[PDB]
Amino acid sequence: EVQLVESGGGLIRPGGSLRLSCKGSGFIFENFGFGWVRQGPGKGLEWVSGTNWNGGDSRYGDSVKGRFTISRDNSNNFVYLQMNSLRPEDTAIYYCARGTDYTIDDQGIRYQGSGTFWYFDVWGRGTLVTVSSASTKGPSVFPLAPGGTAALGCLVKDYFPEPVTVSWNSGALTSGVHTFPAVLQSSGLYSLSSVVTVPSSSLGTQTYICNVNHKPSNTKVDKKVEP
Amino acid sequence: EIVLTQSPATLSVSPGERATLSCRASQNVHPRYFAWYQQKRGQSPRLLIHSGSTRAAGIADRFSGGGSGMHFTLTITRVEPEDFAVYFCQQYGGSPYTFGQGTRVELRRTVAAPSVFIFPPSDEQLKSGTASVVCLLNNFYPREAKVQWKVDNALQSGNSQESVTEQDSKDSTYSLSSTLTLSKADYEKHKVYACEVTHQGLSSPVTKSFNRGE
Repeated sequence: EVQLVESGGGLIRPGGSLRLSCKGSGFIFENFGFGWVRQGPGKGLEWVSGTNWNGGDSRYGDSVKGRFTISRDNSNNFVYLQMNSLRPEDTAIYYCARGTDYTIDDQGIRYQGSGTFWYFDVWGRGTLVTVSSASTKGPSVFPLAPGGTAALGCLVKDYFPEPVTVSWNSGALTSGVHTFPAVLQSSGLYSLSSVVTVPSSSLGTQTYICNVNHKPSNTKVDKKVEP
Repeated sequence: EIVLTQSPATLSVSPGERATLSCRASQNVHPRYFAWYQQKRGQSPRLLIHSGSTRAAGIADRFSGGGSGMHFTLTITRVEPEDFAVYFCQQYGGSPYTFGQGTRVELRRTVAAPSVFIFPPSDEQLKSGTASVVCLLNNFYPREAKVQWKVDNALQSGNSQESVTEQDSKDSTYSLSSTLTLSKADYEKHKVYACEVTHQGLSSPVTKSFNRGE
């Protein structure tokens, strides 16, 4: 029953803005503090912003201070995060997270029902925020032509944005397939490759096709990988 | 700002064994102001311990937390198969609140040498000004592995990119790719293209190579 649904991700231009939203339900929203935690490319967690039950106390992270604003609407169970002057380094998965339902003051007195943003017991599925200045580009699909077995694959090079999906033989081939995580290149474009190991004797008979699809650029490629 | 450094970066453990994670703080942190999280692949973080030693909701009693000052720990008494994930420490004794870099608890299997393959650039790609050579390291353990490119014996640097799969769910192995990207003109001026792999399961560095054109 207890849910936190984010909304408001996507592609942002350097210098642009974005407002995140989080709808809480299944609990007394009024009693809890809230926060946002981001997760960068191949990285860990970074505490971004947090506000307490009545939105009166609100702190931010060093790298985001002065650019971001957090706020809430208890009568409608929403918590927002305004993001101004975004930079490429801000590219991360943003999680809406529920803080405590209590707090302690400087005197060591614990206040029940007045939550804050120390730690987070409930986390949303998170939303991806991509901050790049790149135009949409379709990838170039290249063949990776072939102990006791043989390896072949496809090179999916220079595309934007994420993601692409790769399959072998329209989905008929799964065993041995390793589709690698994309790597961001110095140009801001992504590249990846998908490989599969097969019996070295089947090369002359069985045909192998890789199915590459990149929706944002309207690009589908079916490449037949041969010796 | 308070910096949190976790160690080790990777704890390779077998099921049923004891696991003790460590977090080090740049400054003194109050013992009752610390938290730990678990992070499975593709999932959101989940609170394990809060306020230093208190287990969160629905957390198995095999998890425990302790520490003070600049040294905090998380202990799994006996790791179950559903305990393999990344773990984050987090301080909130001082603002701005900070996390650790994370510690991946991996399934420790037996050592397995990688299968190694090398792929020359397609002619199709060469007909477009660039040349990419790919070295494939299939199914190996542990994941620590050195890949070195060489072009006419001269070993390369600053022009390659590695990518590694998540640990396999069926045989607990890793696969790695390395991509050497050259300009066509550079690719034309050399014959020998080699990928030298160093790994623990190899008594000596394995080399797969090819002569351009042949």
